[PDB]
Amino acid sequence: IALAGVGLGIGTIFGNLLVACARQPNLTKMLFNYAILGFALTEAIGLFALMLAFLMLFS
Amino acid sequence: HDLPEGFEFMEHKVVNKDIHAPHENLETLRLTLTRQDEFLLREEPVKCVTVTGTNGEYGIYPGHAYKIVQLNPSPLTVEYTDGTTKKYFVSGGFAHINNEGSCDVNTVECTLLDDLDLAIAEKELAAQQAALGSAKDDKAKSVVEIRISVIEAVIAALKHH
Amino acid sequence: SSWRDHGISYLKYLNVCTETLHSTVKESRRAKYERWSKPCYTAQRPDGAGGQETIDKVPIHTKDY
Amino acid sequence: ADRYQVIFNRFVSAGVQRNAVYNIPSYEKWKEDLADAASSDNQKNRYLFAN
Repeated sequence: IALAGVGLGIGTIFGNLLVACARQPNLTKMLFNYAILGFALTEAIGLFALMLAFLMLFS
Repeated sequence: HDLPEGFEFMEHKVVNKDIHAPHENLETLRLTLTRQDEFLLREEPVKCVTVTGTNGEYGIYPGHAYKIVQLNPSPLTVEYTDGTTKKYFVSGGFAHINNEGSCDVNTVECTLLDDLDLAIAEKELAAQQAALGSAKDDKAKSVVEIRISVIEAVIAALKHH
Repeated sequence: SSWRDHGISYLKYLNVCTETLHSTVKESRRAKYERWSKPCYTAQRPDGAGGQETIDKVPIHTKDY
Repeated sequence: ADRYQVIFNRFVSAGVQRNAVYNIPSYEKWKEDLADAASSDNQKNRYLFAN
C-alpha cells in the first residue's frame, strides 16, 4: 500500500513539470533533470517498502 | 524615408535578464512611477513598493519574479531603504515587475493621498448614491457603481491613515 | 464589475475613474487635474458642400457611454 | 485592420523637429507574435515580458 503514496508522488512531480515547462520553455534542462532526480528519491521509498514485502513474502 | 521609430528616441530601454544567468542578491528596486505620461520617479531605488491589483495586494521587493499586474483604484505605497514611506493614490493602469530589479507602474492618474480631501469624497458619494436610483438605464447604474467604488476606496485609504 | 456585461470597454472605464478622481481633488489642485479630463474634441468628415459632418462612431463624454 | 500607424512630430531640441511613427500591430496578430516570443529562443529581450 505504501506504493500508493509513491506512484501518486511521481505523478505530482510530473504534473508540476508540465506546468513549469509551459511558462519557461527555454529552461527545460533544469526542470527535467530535477524531475528525474526527485523521481529517484521517491522510488527509493518505494524500494524501501518493496524490500519489506519480499522479506515478509519469502520469509 | 526610414521613418525613425518613436521608441528609438527613448534610449532608456528595459533591462531583461536571461534565464540561465547567475543570481544576484539585490538590496534596492528601481521604481518608475508614471501618471498621464508624466513620471514622478526616475528609476528611484526603493526598499519595497505595495500595489493593490485586481486579485489583491502585492508587496514587491527586489528580485520579485517577472509579472504583469492590472491595478485597480487604490492607494500605492513606496518604502525607501532609509525608512521613509510615500503614499500615492492611483485610479488604474498596469504595473510591470521585472526579475532584474525594476518595477514600472504606469497609471492613468497618480496623485498624492494628501492632495485628496475627505468631505469632498463624502458629498460626491452621496450625490452618486442619489443619482444611482435615478439611473437612466443599466449602463448608468454600472457607471455610478464604478464612481461609488472609487470614492469608497479613496475614503477607506484616507481613514486608514 | 457589471460594466463589462454592457459592452463598455476598459478604456472608457479608465476615463470614468480618472474623471471621478479629478472631481474628488481639492479646489486648488483641481485647477490642474480637472484640465486633464475635459473632453474638448469632436470627430468630423468634410462633405461635398464643405460642411464638417460630425460622426457618432464613439461617444465623447462619459455620460454618453 | 492589419495595423494602426500614428504619424506625429517629435521635438528633440528647440529647433530640431522630426517626424515620428508609432505602429500598433492589431491584437489578433500581436497575440500570434507573443507566441513566438514565449517559445522560440528568437526574441530574447521580449522573452520574459512575453511570458
